Amino acid sequence: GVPLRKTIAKNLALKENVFMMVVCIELKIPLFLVGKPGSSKSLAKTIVADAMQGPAAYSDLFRSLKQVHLVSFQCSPHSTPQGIISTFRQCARFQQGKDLQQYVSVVVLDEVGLAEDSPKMPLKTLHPLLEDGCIEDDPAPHKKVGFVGISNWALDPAKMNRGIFVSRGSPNETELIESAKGICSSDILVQDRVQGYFASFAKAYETVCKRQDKEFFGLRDYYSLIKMVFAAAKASNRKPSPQDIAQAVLRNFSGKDDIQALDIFLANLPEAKCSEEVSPMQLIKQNIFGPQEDAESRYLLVLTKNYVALQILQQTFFEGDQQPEIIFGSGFPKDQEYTQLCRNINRVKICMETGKMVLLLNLQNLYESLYDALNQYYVHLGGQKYVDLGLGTHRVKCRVHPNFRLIVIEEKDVVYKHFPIPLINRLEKHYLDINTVLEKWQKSIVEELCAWVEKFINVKKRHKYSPSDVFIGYHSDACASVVLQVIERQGPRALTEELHQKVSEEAKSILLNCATPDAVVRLSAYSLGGFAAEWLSQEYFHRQRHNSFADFLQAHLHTADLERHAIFTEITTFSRLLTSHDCEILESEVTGRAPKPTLLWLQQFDTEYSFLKEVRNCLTNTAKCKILIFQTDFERSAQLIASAKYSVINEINKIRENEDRIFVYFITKLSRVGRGTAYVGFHGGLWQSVHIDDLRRSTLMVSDVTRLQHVTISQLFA
Amino acid sequence: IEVWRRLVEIQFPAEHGWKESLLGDMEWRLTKEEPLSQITAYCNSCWDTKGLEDSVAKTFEKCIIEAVSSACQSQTSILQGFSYSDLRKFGIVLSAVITKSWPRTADNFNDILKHLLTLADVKHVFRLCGTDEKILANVTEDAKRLIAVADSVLTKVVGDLLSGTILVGQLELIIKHKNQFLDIWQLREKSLCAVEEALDWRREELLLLKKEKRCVDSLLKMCGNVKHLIQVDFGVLAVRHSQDLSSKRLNDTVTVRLSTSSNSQRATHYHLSSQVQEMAGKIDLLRDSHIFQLFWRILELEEVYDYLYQPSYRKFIKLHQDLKSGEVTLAEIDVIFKDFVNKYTDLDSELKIMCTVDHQDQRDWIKDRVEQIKEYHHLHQAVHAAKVILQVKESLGLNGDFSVLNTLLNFTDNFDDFRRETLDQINQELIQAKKLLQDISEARCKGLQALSLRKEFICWVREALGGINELKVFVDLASISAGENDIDVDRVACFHDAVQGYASLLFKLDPSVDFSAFMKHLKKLWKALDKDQYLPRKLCDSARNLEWLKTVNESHGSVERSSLTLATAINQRGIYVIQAPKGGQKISPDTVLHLILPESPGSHEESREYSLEEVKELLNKLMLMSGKKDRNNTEVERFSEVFCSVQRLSQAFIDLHSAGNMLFRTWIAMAYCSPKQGVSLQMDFGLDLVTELKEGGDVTELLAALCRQMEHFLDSWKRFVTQKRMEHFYLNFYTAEQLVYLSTELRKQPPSDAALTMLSFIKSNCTLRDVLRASVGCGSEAARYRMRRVMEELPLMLLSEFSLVDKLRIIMEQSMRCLPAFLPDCLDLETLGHCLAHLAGMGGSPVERCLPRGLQVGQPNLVVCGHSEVLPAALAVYMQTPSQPLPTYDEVLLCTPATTFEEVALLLRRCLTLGSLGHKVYSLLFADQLSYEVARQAE
Repeated sequence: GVPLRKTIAKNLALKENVFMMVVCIELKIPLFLVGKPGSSKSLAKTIVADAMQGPAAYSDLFRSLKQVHLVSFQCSPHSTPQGIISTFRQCARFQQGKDLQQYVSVVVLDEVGLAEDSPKMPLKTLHPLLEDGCIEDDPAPHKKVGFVGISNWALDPAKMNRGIFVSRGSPNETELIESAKGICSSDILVQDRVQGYFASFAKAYETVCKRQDKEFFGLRDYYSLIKMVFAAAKASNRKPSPQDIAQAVLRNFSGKDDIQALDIFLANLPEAKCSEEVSPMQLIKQNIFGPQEDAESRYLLVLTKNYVALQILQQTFFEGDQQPEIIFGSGFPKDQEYTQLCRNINRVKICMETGKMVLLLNLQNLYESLYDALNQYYVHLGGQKYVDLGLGTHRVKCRVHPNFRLIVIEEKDVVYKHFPIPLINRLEKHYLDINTVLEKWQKSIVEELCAWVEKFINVKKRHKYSPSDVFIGYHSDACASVVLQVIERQGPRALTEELHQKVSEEAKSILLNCATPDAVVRLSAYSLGGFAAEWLSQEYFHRQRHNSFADFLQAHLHTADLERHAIFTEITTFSRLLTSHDCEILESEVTGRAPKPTLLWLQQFDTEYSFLKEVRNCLTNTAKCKILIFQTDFERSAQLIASAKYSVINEINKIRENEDRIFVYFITKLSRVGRGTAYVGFHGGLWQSVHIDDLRRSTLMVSDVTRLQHVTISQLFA
Repeated sequence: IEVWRRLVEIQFPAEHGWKESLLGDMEWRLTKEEPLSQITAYCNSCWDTKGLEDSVAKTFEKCIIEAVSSACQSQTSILQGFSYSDLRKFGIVLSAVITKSWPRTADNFNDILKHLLTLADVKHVFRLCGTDEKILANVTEDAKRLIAVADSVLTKVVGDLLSGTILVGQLELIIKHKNQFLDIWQLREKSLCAVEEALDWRREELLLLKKEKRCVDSLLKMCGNVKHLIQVDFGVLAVRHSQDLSSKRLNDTVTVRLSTSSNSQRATHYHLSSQVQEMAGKIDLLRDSHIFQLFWRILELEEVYDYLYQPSYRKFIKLHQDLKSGEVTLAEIDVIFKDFVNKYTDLDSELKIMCTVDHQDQRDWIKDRVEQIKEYHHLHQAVHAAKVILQVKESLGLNGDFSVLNTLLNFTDNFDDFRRETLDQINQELIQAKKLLQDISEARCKGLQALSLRKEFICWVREALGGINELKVFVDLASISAGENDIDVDRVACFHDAVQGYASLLFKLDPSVDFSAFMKHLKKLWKALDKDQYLPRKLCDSARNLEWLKTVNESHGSVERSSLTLATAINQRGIYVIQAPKGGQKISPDTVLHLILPESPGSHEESREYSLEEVKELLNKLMLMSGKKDRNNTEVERFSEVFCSVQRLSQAFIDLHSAGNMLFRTWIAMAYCSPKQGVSLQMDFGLDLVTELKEGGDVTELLAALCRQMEHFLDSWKRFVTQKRMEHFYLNFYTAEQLVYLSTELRKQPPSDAALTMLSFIKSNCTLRDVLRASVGCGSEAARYRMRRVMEELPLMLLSEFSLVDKLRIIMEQSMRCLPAFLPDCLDLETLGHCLAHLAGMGGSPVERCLPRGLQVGQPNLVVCGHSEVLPAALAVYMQTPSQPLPTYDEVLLCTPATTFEEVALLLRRCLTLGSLGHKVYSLLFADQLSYEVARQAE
């Protein structure tokens, strides 16, 4: 009677959970379900909330039964008794004024095992609240609300008020094969074809679960494997090919280093004869652009090192208008709190409605709001799907556009240590680092670039500089980012050593774009006028525009591409930031191709909204070219710069109906010595990293350096 | 190159680095070229005659070996299309190619063979070495060794092939790479035709082995499918099949072809019995047949053959002959092909699989059987459609005779006896009824179904609307009623689309509409469902939500759901108020901040007051609602901005309150979300010296500026307090709240008993007369002069500055200078400190303590001991002077996780600061339990 999705495992576990949930809710028995993630508990919760719309039910059965309103509370080690009390009271308020024979309000506690032994011991309130609904106040009939507690962590039965407690263990091979058959049941030819594969995949899954150190893979991974293989066989209309099994296995059971999923699953099968490779970029793509049908795949978790995954994602797949929205924690002084969660979930919702893909940055603290949405258990109305989102005590059903996708970028180690196991199970996990994109020869080029860097720094007295002190913004991954950006700009061109040389030269050019002129002069001097040194001096002083920001701007306006309507540049300097008068000069130079460049100081902004207001004020002008300049003094700050960058990217992506051309410059004032805070640049991706020693046009010296490099000081006065 | 040698070989001393530098620049100029271009110039041009051992030659040789390494890593075959003039230099290049292309596991026989087969340069190396001797003579010794490895590998491979002793992985790689293998071997053998015969022999034998493996795999998979019910035990066969063949020598796994004896019939690793050979062959032929898979219900393999295989094959044979003859009964078609509905291409594949057995050929009858099964399935679907049409007739209330459909129902009731017939003998009348229902697909049946079950919704729609014209008015009312949640608002659109789609049947229909006229009135629905795939679901959703739809007409004209309307009003009229809590309430944002929502002409609702939690509830609501793709976000954004702005102001107030500041104790601020008569901010300090301050403009600019000044004043106040604490010793006995309490009370007559008690810790048994005498000396005439000065000056200073923020900074400065001018009933920290000093002097004798031995004066001493020892030790310290009164908090602090930095700070300040009258001791006990932050700040 209830309209389940066809790919849903109509397994015994969900059957019993629904039956129990219905009977207990209808009769206000407290019911506690404990099991490992994927054990049909939260699914049963949504199904029972949807089916038990008494008069608005889908079947005459539930129309005979009571109408259920759920008030949900997500338990944590930091949850207070007042939270549980207020939840029960809100349910009572819902039950107030109604026939308790046709309506019931239920309290649902999620992850109750987390609250078990917290120092505040809030679950104590459970005992009284389940009996009558009151801790000190006088009883009433409407205060006795129904109750279901769902948890993955074990529970104390004495606190359950002697309710009904159902604890499930990890299923066995027969149960996994029955779940798989249930998933495939929608078609019998496909189900029969895949049947052989079900046993092997179950044995492999139990192997993976016993091998791994921490619970990292669970039942959702197995179920999605069965789903993806069923879909593959269904579209092919033939037995699934080894490559499809490999691809499914890799999509689901990748993300952990000590795991060799495909080797385990292949050990159970002879398909290995093909065993073609699939890269994490192919898998991430297949997730985001999954090849009319309910072939909806889990939301992505990209595990990365040093926020690297964002460069790869922005560059490779989000080249065009598919550019998603970055959901991040603000780095502005007066904005980190509750209100940031409110705005963020508003944006998540808007992207679900509109179908815009989302990137989840340092926002794991948003999971309690997204916990049920990640399950991707959908209510339906008119074909459109709705999923629950909450911000505080309020949970609401919100519309999901079939095109919506969610990518969480997090550090691998933060995920392994802190991330809750059920969150890890709800997401499809892949590891992405530049090393995983670069081929063997591209990695070799990176090694060569690091050697070239050290030579540049020291030699191809002798203070023995460090690369960070010369290539401003240099870091362990700078050369890799450079090579990635170079080859991405080159395209997918096939490998040839000619490409190797061109790529090396491009990489050198970029690093040189980030170099000090002092360093290039040194490099010539210490090479006694070497060929390399003169080539690099030519490129820096003649084929590049470090003489000021105006020269760089002019070169960028003339030479920049026409496809890239948004062009992003990051600038580091040791000089004093530009004032409004310098922007007036830039306007006089630029007028005729763009309006006055807008200069903004990130430090001057206390709130992300105040910043966004001015970004929009600029972007709303009708000029066909716009130059926005953002200024910051590196004194902490990297968070401000990053948040401002993300915001500008998002707002440009939003103001994109126009084909106008936006040039973004981020200007960071550094110190040659420093203050311990090591500026880290070469952020790669959409950005161009350029060092300018001095942004001004040098009125006191009308010369571009490298003219004095062959003139004496006496001649200056002649 | 001549200039390079000339310049390099100049005998400059080595210490200077002439040669190395010049040669580095030359190597640089070389590397700028393409690796293959470098190798081409090296070999083709005869520049080398200059002396093959000079430094330039060795530098270029180095560069060329690096080029060859790059090419080998790139897998670029450089010898293809290559040319050369100097045999020595070409031999050097060739040796570099051989050595660099070699695998890292230089001795792995299989990886050597893989290297030889996969890499093309090997072909060229063998070709060159075969053509003329001069290349081989010029080649190095490492390359000659690697060539000897290649020769040995190839000759072993050939011996294995010819004899049959080859592993299956080698044979597989050789088959995949037969061309390179045979060319390389031909070159070698000319250097030093049966191998083609051998590779063919082994390919045939390997295909046989793989055929048998795949037959056994299919049998194993079948038994694994029936695993859930029947288990088999064939340990020997499962072990044999499980072994990885690549390591296994062919002649052991299978008899190999050699005319040494007759061409023996091949025998495999399995040695399958004849029964199991037949069974596995057939099961392999039907491995993809969905009809042979099910086809059945611990066993041994002979019992598996007898029970499972023979029945299945016999039934499959009989079914295939039934299909050929057409004698297949409708019951058999219904049981077997229940799944192939809408999958007739798969049915065609299945039936050709049945044909593969090569009995009942003609491989064309299946086209007819496929069409007959299409007809049977369409017939049953037509039956379902007819039943749905009858349900729609009774639901909508039609009267047109549909007796003809009874024909299909006449079949549907006598489903069992009629089904004893064949596929072609069914009848022509049912065929005609399907011809009629042809234009209704399962989706169209689903639409009709969504209409049928909903008679109450249909009657209500017809009573309420009566026409599609009215729907729009209804929908407006519904949008007011919706509920601002996506499902709730979307219910309206679901209903609108449902009614616009099913309008023909609901409204246009005449009850006397007959069968075909009903099909055309249905064709309009056909076009609607073609344009909308979820229209039946929208209908059903509307019918499930009928009670709300009923409410729409009479009631929901009034609801006027108001969640964003509330935010809009707050933005227009709303007023946020920040003030010190009344009733001695604890200081918190909730108590400080609250919203007033008035009423305006044209809206005479109740002037409400909202609590911070209610505003946060409204916010959460706005956010979960606000996904509507509309500009309405501006109001939510204004709302959120002002909320956050005011919240920041509130927390600044709380900070100043926590710091002990006094101005912001009677201070009330009204922030008008939109101006009232030109006023956006209003501040009143509750002081007769400070008149009401009001400013207009953007509320958020004023608020940010005011917050920044409050925060600057906070840092300035923290400095001012630290300063007065260094200037006055006794202030440190107290916290900020105690200082505020005392400032207020000591001016009273009489003070509170709590305050005199708090003073007792400085002057034991303190009384009103003690404080009255302590007031002397501190109330200098200079203080009254300052008070008069500030009370007269402030009006002028405030008139000279115009913005609220400058007037407020003036007030803040002057309050730090002379607070008595603003708050006369409070003692400034200086007069308070003086009164405390006077009391302390009027008290008993100073307290003189001495540290025990082992503890150094002027030093921060530290004692480390078991928990139980901590407390007695602290006591011995004071024991040293047992005649001295007992310590108190002034001297001893017992630390807890809840111990705040203010306590440790005040202890340290009491110890180190000057002004004290005696040599007390100061103890900080159980510090390990402190938080890291507090101990850090204390240090």
